[PDB]
This record gives sequence, structure tokens and C-alpha cells, in this order.
Amino acid sequence: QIVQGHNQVIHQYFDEKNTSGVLVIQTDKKINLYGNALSRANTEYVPASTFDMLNALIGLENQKTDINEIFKWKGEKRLFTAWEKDMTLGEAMKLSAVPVYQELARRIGLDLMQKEVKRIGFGNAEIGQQVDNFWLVGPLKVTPIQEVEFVSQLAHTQLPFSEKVQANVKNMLLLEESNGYKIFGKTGWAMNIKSQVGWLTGWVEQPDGKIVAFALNMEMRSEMPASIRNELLMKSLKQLNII
Repeated sequence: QIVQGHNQVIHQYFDEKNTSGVLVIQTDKKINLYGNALSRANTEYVPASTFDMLNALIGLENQKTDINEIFKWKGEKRLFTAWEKDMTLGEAMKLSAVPVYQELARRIGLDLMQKEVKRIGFGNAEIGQQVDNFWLVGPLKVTPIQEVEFVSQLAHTQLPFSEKVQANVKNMLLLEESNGYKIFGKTGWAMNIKSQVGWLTGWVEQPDGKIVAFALNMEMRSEMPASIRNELLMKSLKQLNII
């Protein structure tokens, strides 16, 4: 049941940021839509870094890597200085270090990747012929509703992967943690489109254990702070009494 939530206030929040966005909340097979551009909820977009969650699942499931492996930095200048080091898959997750996730995609290889993305049904499930950038520039696209369903299932260990793998990938995703409320998830930003999409997709684990999943999806400009996504998400979650 996908419905427009009580949206008068969150609408304003999106307006007051001069963006066009949607916030999708899933709380036990109720999905509510918020924001100032609700039609985004059913529009496919490149997932960008949010795909790392699925890449990691597939790689661990198929034993292409393990959570102790240290991915070596060979010495080349990377897009961010923070990425310029040896790191594990979990540290790569937190930093969204693309080269590590590209190295993992190339181990998985094109077939296995396509077969796994189709089995999971992630978005349009098209990865094309280039195994190491399909989630960055296309052709892979996915809706915000499809993303919230995906993270909700990960949070509940309901994806079609091993329980241990799912637990290991959840453990990589912790963003912030106060008042007994934990926020897990993954930002993404498809900086090269004709239109730049920003994601923050994840869930809240409330103190009593309950899970509320989210997927924020908005139009990004270069004028904006990267932090704008976390700011709009947290303001909205507070207004909705989810945190």
C-alpha cells in the first residue's frame, strides 16, 4: 500500500531547500510518500553509490571477497584523498570508494552480476556490457520506491542471500547513532547526468528494535552542500517522529 503521507510540512522543507525531491518511508508494508515532487517516487534513476550495498551482497555471497580482505591501494591518485589507502570492503562502503567497488564488480564479472541483479529484480535490472560502471552512468536505473523496498528487506534480513552475508553488509552501513536510535544507509550522487540525482537510502533502527526504512531522492546542484541530503532527511525524520 503506497500512499501520500501527511505532507504539508515536509513539502515545505523541500521547497525551502530550492530542490525537487521525494522522501519515501516504509514502515511495515506501509509506504508513505513525502516531499515536493512525489512523481519522482516511481521514476527510475541511476543508483550511483547506493548500488554498493547490492555489489557487496553479491560479492560476499559468491565468495569473491570476504570482510577481512584488505583491498590494496596501488598508488594512483584517486578522486578523493580519503580513498588513497588500503581498505576493507566495509571501510570502502563507508567512504563509498568507487575503485574498490569497481575491483569487486570485475571479480564478480558481467554474467554473474547480470544474473544476480535480475534475480533480485533491482530496478530495470540492466547492467549492459561494462561491468565496472553500469551503476554510475547507466544503464542501470531504479526507483526510490524500489530502493526503499530493497533496504527494508536488507534491514529485515529478507533478501534472497545468506543471513550472514546480509548481517555483514548491514554492519557496514551504520551512519550515526544517538539516543538509542541507529541510522544506517548510503548516500549517492550521480554527478554526471544531464540531471544530477542525489540519494540517501537506508533505515532507522529505533530503540525497541523497530525498523523504519527511507529513500530520499532529489535533484542535486553543484551549488549545494553534499550535507543537504542528510539535513533534509534528519529534519524530516524528526518531523515525522521517526527519530
